[PDB]
Amino acid sequence: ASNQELVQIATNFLLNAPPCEFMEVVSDVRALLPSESLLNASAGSTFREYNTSQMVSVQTSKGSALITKEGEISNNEYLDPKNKQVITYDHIKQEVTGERSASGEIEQDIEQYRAAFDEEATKYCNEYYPNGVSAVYGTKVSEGIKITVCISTCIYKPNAFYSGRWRSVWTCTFKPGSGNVTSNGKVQVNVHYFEDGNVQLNTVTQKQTTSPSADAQSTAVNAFKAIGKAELNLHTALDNNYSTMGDTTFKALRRALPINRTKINWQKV
Amino acid sequence: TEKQLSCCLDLMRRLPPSQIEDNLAGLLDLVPDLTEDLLSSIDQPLKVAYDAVSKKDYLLCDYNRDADSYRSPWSNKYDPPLSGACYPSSKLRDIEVQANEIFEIYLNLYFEGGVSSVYCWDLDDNFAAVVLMKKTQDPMRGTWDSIHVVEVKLGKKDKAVYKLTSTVMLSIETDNDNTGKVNLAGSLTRQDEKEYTFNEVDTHCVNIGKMVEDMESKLRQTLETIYFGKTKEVVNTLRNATGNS
Repeated sequence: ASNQELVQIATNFLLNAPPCEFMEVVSDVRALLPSESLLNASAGSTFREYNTSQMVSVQTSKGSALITKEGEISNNEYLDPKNKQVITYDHIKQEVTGERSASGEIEQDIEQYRAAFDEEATKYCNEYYPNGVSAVYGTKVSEGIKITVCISTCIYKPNAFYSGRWRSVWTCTFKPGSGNVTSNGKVQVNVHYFEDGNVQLNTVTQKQTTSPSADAQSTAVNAFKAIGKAELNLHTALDNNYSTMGDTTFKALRRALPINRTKINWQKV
Repeated sequence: TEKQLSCCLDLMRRLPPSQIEDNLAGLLDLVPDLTEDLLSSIDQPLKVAYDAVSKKDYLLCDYNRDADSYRSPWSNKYDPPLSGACYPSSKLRDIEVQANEIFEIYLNLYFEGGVSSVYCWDLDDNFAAVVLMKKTQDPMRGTWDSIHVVEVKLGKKDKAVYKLTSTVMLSIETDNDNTGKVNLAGSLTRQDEKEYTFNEVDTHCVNIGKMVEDMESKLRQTLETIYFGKTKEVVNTLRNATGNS
């Protein structure tokens, strides 16, 4: 009931908005706040958390890019290795406010690995995600090189009352030239249907694959062969699961008809 | 404030169904001048209570509530006990008992378990009532909650109009090493009005049962299409398994 309590309530609404409907939720919230100044100190951090965790996409002069925590250089600056640039972004207005060439943010000593992986992520993304936008980052770590692959794709048809998003973040670590590449993937799928109701699908899957670490080109190709197989299996498992749920738990809730297939005789009973 | 009520309803249609309990409370804190409307137009999974007098379980909702207490459909008593509470009129209570009796049968036939509860409240010479069903099936688990608010307006002689606003809340959740953690949650609402001749043969309970049965059977099919067909369809347009090849 305190101003800060009312502030925490509204923060939770915002952070939990479904994909592609953030602004519809931001409007509802602002209209429920006794004073528009209540969140004039929490917003930035709040919107930033949503934008980056949803891995929203943006349009730059050189093409589409992703806003993620892995590409975050500053609170409002995001690296786009593919186009060697730094994107300045306004989290509250949800729009790009700057575009410049990178000047050292990209680690050149391992860039050949990042670049070899980037070619594969692009083709993979174009092949399995129609509206997908990708992002491949690179950095040196104790065990060698860490290549982070982000894929994010959404859909929004308010007229058809539904939205959805698919997020994939694969982190590939390896010693350059030998050994194996260990890829840890985290996939999240969200679907929202709201015609005469509100139904939501929410998934979170974590997988780990392994492949050979040799010449950059190969390391990338074989990492994506593994990653693509893992996701195909997960996708398959997800399709099967629909049947299982609807053919097991669902029918085990309310019968379509009583055990004797007859609509109750209300005059009797 | 129609504007605020408008935003609350829209907001609740977008927020995660699984957090409905915490979220509704949040709204009450934000706009207390809407506590009545909110508690009335926003539904959520119901909690189960035990009637020690009747030795039976019953459902808790805003319809059998007075202050912080809840009225049992079997004993017609509140828990915790309190003075000055609200009970159905003598005649409406007789209908409430009959209603609870047949819907417990309906429960047996369509759910083969779970719990039922019907509460009626006077509306001058007219009346309204809520029919409740709750079932939880048991890694893969699911929960079903039905709430049917029926409004009866007596019409001069042996004929009444029955207004029904139904909502079914459904959730299923599984977590395994093949799909990872999967959660489906939500609800769907549908209305239907209908006139019927009520006699001692075609009692209100009978007319309510026919409407509840038809409505719940229709929501069932819609639930099935959406939960296991529409969501699947959306996922598969986000990701093309065979790929552009």
